[PDB]
Amino acid sequence: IATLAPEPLVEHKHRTLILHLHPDHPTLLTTRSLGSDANPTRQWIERPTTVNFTVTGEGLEYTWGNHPPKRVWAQESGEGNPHGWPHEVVVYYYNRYPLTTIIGLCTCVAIIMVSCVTSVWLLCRTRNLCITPYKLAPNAQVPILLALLCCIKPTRA
Amino acid sequence: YEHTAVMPNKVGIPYKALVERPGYAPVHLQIQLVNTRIIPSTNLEYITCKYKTKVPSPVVKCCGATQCTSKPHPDYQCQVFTGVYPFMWGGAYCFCDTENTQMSEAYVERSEECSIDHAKAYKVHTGTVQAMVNITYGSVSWRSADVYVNGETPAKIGDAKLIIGPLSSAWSPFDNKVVVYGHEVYNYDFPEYGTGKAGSFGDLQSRTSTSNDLYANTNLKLQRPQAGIVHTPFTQAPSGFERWKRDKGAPLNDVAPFGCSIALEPLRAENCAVGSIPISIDIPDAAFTRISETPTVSDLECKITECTYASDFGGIATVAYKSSKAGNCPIHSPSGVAVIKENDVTLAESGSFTFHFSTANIHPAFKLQVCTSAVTCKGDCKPPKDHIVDYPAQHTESFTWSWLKVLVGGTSAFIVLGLIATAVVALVLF
Amino acid sequence: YEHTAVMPNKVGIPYKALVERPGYAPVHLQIQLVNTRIIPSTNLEYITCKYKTKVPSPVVKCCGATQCTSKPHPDYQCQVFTGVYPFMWGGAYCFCDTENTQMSEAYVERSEECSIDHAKAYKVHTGTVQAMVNITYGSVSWRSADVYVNGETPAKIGDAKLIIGPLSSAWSPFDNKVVVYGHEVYNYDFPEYGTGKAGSFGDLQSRTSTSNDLYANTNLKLQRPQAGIVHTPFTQAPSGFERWKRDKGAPLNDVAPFGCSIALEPLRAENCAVGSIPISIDIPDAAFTRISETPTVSDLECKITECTYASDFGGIATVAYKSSKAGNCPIHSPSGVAVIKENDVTLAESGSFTFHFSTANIHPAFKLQVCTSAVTCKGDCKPPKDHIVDYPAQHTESFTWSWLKVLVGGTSAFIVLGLIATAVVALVLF
Repeated sequence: IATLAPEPLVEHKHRTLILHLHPDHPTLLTTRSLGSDANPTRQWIERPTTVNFTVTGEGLEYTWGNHPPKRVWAQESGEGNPHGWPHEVVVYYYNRYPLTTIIGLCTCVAIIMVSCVTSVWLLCRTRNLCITPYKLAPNAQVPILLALLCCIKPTRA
Repeated sequence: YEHTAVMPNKVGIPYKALVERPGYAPVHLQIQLVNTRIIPSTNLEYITCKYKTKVPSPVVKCCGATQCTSKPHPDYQCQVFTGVYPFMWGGAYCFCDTENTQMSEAYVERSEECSIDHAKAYKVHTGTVQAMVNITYGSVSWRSADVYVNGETPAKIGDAKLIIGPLSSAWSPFDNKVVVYGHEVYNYDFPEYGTGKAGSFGDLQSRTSTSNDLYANTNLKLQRPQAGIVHTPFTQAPSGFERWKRDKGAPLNDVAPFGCSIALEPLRAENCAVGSIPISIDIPDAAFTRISETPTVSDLECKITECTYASDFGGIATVAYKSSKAGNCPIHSPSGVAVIKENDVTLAESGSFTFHFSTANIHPAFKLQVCTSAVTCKGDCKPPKDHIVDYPAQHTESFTWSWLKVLVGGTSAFIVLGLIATAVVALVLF
Repeated sequence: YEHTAVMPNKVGIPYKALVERPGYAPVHLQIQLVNTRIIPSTNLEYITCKYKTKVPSPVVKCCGATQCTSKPHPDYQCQVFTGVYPFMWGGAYCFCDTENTQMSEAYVERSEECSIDHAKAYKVHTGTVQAMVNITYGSVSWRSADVYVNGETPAKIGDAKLIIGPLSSAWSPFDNKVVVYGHEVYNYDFPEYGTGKAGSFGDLQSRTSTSNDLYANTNLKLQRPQAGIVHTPFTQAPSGFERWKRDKGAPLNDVAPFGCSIALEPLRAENCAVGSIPISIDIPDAAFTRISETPTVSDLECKITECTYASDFGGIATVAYKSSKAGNCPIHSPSGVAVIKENDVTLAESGSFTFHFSTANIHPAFKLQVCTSAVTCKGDCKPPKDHIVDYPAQHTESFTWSWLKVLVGGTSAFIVLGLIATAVVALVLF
C-alpha cells in the first residue's frame, strides 16, 4: 500500500504548461519532451510551486509522482494566420514559428535589401547611363527621357 | 498488388493507406503500429547489490598468536590482533593480558536482497524490434498480430502477409552499457565486473545471483576491538548499491529521447516513435472486390464545411457523391496532408456523406480518392482553443503564401527590372 | 610501475617485456596469450532441420464428400479428393464408385534429428573477447588465469593485477548473420525465421527444438492417390537442410580471415591473431627485488656468434658479463627486433653466458638490457633451409642498405650538384 501525490492543476498556455502545483511531500517530478531531443527535467518538489514546461508540437509527458504518467498534445494556440489587417496579424505565424520566422523574416528582409542594392546599381548605373549618351551632346533632341524619370530635365528638345 | 509503403514510426494511430491494384476495386488499409517494443541484443554482465558483511565469528586464542590465512571468500579480510582482555559474560576469560590474541575475519557476501532487489548491468547491442500490429483490414476488419521489423519477415496471422522494415531510425535509446533496476533502467557506464571501486557503483559484482564467486572491492578494513571486549570492528563503505538508490541518475523512461517507454520484461523499449518503416503487404486476392461491383462515384463534388486546423479529426467536408450503383466506397487522401477518420463510406444512389479529417495547412488542397475517383477538397481551416490531452492523428506538419507569391515575384521584379534596363542600354547604345 | 604495454594479438608465443621501475631491480614479463576466445553477443533466431512429412492418416468417406478444414498444424496441407475405389486388403471396400471420397492431410513436423542434427541461425553482435593468459612471472613463475579484454577489468589470479585491451582489431570474423551446424560454422545470410523459401535453406524454421510452432514453407502439395488405392501422395521439396549438407559453403574455421578457430561451445572464435592489445599490469611490489641486491653487470661486452636470420630461436650471442655480485639477471631487448628465449640468466662473478634469440633484420642492431645495463649486440645473420612447421617466435618483420646509403646520397649528389652549379652561375654572372 503506497504513495500518491495530490493531483496537479493543469493550466493552458501557448505551447506551454503552467502548472500550479501543491504536493503533500517531496515529489520527484519529471518529463520527456518526446522529440529526438529528449530535454528531460527532474526536480523533487516539496514546496508548492507554479512551474512551466515548453511543450513542443509532437508532445510531452508528465509524471506527478507515482501517479501515472500523463501526456499532452500542444499544437498551436497562437492562431495560425487569418488575415484582414496588413501585417500585425502575422504575429500568429511568428508565434507558431519563433525560430524560423526570425531568420525567415530577416531572410525576407535580406533579399529585399539584396533586391534593393541590385536595383540601386541596375537603376542608378542605368540611370547614369542613358544620360551619358544623351547628356553629353547637350542639345540631344530625344523626348524619350520618359523611361528613367530619375535623371531628368531635358533642354526643351 | 504487393502494396509497398513507407510508413512513419508512431505508435497509437492508424495509417489508412489505399491499395491501388489495377483491375479490381481498391481497398483501404488501417495499419496501427500499436507497439514498437524493441528487445535489443544484450548480455547479463553482473548483478550488483549491497553487500552484507556477514562476519564469521572471530577466534580468540588466550595465550599466544593465531596466524590468519587468506581464505578464498570474496574480499576475505582477516587480520590477527593481540593485546586484548575480552570481557565475555564473566569479565574477561583469557587469563593472559597481552598474549590474549584475537583474530578477526570478515568476508563480503551477497545480501538476501541481492536475489530480488538488485541492480543489473548489461552490454547492450541492437537486436530486432517488434509490434502487435492491428489491421482492421478492408472488410476483413481484424488481425492483431505480433510481427518483426527485418525486411523479409512475413507474419501470416489473419489472412494477409506483411513485411515490415527495416526501419531507418536506428537510434537504440539504450546506450551500449546499461544498468537496470527493477523497472527503472539507467543507460549508465557501469565500470565493469571485477573492478568497481568501493563505495562507487558495483562495489559488489556478482555474475548472477547463484554465482558464489564475485568481486567485492568494499575497502573492508577490520580494526581491533576496543578495551578487551569481544566484537568485530568492520570499517567499510556502505554500498554503491545503497547510493545509486538516493544519489543516482534519472531513468531512461524519464530521460530518453524520441519517445520510448521501458520494462523489466524482455528489456524492450516500447513505442519509440521515430523515423519511417518501409512496409509492404501481400493482401489475399479473395479479399479484393472486383472493380465492376463497387459504385463509380465520379461527377461528384467535395467541399469542406468546417475545417479545423488541428490534430483531432475536426476537419469535415461534405461530398456530393454521384454514384452509379449503391454501396460502400473506401476512401483515402493519397496526399499526406489530410488524415481521415473514415476508411469507408456507405453510398445510396448519388447522395452526400460528410467525413471527418485533420490537416496542417491553412489551405488544405488534398486529393480524395473515393474508390477510384479523385477530387480536390480545397478550402480553409480554423485554429482551435483547447490543447492539453494526449497525442495527435495529424502528424503531417510541413511547409504551410499571402505575402510571398507576388511579394517575391515583386522582389524579383526589382532585379528582373535590371536586365531589362541593362541590355536596353545596349539598344540605346546599339 | 603499472607497466602499460601495447602488445600484439597473437596466441602461442610469450611477450617477455621488462618492468623498468625506477628504484628497484627490474623484472621480466612472460605474457603468453594462450587463447583469444571471443564469444560475441548473439541470439538464437531459429533452429532449422529437415522436415518430416508425418502424414496423418487420410479419411475415406465411402459415399459422398468430406470437407476438410485448415487445421493449425505447421504447413497443414489438406485437400479433399473424390473419384477413388480404394483397394484395401479385400479389393476395394467403399461400395460407391465416384462418391468414394478420400481426404488427404499432411503437415510438416520437426524431425527427430531436429533435436540433435540441426543447423542453427544467429544474429551476431560483437560481445567481448577472453584469454587464459599464462604468465610465468618474474620469480613467481606461474599464473594461468582467464581474463577479459575490456580495458578496465583486472583478474587477480596469482598475485598480479592485469588490465587488458580493448583491442584495436575489431574484426569479428563472424558476420552479422551466421548459421551454425554441429561444429562447422557458416557466416551465412540465412533468410530469416518465418520466410525461408521451400527447398532453400530454412524451409523448416523453428524458434527452438521445443517450439511446437514453426514456419514450414516446403511447398507441400498433396496429390490424389492413384487407381483406387489407399496412400498419400505428398509432393514436396526435400529440405534445404538436406541440401546445405552437400551443396553448402565451406566453414568459417576453413575460410575465415586473420587466423581463427571455432567451436560449438560458447560460440567463440579462438586464437584470432590480429592487431595489438594495450595491456597494463600492476605487479605485487613484494615480488620486486630491490636494486642493491642484483649484480650490476656493466663494463660488459656482447656479440653474436651464430645468428640465424629466422623464426625459431636460432640467433645466439655470447655476452662478456662483468658483474659485481653473482646471481640472476633478467634480460630483454627493449627493441622489438630481437625476441629472446631466456628471460633470466644466472651469473657468477663476471663470467659469460650465451642466450638464444631470433630476428628479422640482416644486421641486428638491438639493445639488450641485462638488468639495468644496455648493450648493442650488433652483428650479421644467416638464412635457414628447413621451413615447414607451425608458427614463429620472431613476429617482428619490418624494413630491413648495401646500395641505398651512398646510392641515394649519390642520387642526391646529382641534384645536389645542381644548385652548386646553379647560383655559381650567379657568381660567374655576379
